[PDB]
Amino acid sequence: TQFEERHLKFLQQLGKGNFGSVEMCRYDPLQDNTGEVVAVKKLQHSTEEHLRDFEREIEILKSLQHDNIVKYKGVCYSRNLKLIMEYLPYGSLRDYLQKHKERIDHIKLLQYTSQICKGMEYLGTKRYIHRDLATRNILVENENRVKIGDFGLTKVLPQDKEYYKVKEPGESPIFWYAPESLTESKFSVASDVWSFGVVLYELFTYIEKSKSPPAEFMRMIGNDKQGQMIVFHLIELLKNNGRLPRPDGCPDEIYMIMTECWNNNVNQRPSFRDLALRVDQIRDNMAGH
Ligand SMILES: CCn1c(C(=O)N(C2CC2)C2CC2)cc2c3c(ncn3C)c(Nc3nc(C)c(C)s3)nc21
Repeated sequence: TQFEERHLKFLQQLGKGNFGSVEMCRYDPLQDNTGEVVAVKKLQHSTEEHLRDFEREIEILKSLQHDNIVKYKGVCYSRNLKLIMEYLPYGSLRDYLQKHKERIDHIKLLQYTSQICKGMEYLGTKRYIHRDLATRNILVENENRVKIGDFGLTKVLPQDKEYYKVKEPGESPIFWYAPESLTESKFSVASDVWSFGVVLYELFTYIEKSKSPPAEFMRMIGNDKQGQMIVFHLIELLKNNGRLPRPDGCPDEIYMIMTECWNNNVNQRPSFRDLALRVDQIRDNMAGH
């Protein structure tokens, strides 16, 4: 669980977040090129508030053990703190889907969807709120397995409440946000369910650039909208039951799941356990199982 900086050989940059970056490394203590390849998350810019947040994120990941959650491997202290995770060779589900569009069918999208629901239900049992469900944050271990791959915005619910209020400074993923997250900064299992519906939408659009949630919402709101004005126009649109359209080729039963996740009434959104049952039932119908 304690990795020595000196044995961590840099291979490539994998991606960036707003404050955290991820790189591919080989942990080679024997310096004989037999060490395993790991993914290393570091703070792009070190500050004390970012350091405290990152220590909480490390503790959250360490506490999670599930097939559909990226594995915690350890830490690296140089504090230039680094989070060591297992390396997943197919990258983000966002990039994977976009390269294999023509080879990934609806039943395979539902296999991925089911795994996301199971990983999310597991978070819910620990009273953790992901706050950043998007296909860019899901990683592909193989053609049959996806995992929730980052927990940078994850919050633990207070003992006495079912929501957590936060307003993080600097650019939020508003087109994946539930209305109450936009208006009141309220994050809960139900706002994760709202974001899950957006992930389901993303999947069935096969990550078509023109069909992205920012592109569809900006179209509906007007491309002439300022910056702070976009949020207010998005709030109004959602309030008046403006929703993302049914993606091309999407079955009605799948779009129905999306629209039910997108209920303005927090209490009326399905649970992750019910989402998984519905998705598995549809998968079975499609397979004749
Ligand atoms: C997509 C690049 N990305 C990131 C990453 O940027 N995130 C954000 C916070 C910053 C995180 C997913 C949300 C994390 C990560 C990762 C990989 N394997 C294990 N982990 C943890 C992997 N593998 C890849 N393999 C290949 C061949 C790629 C290209 S990407 N790509 C990764």
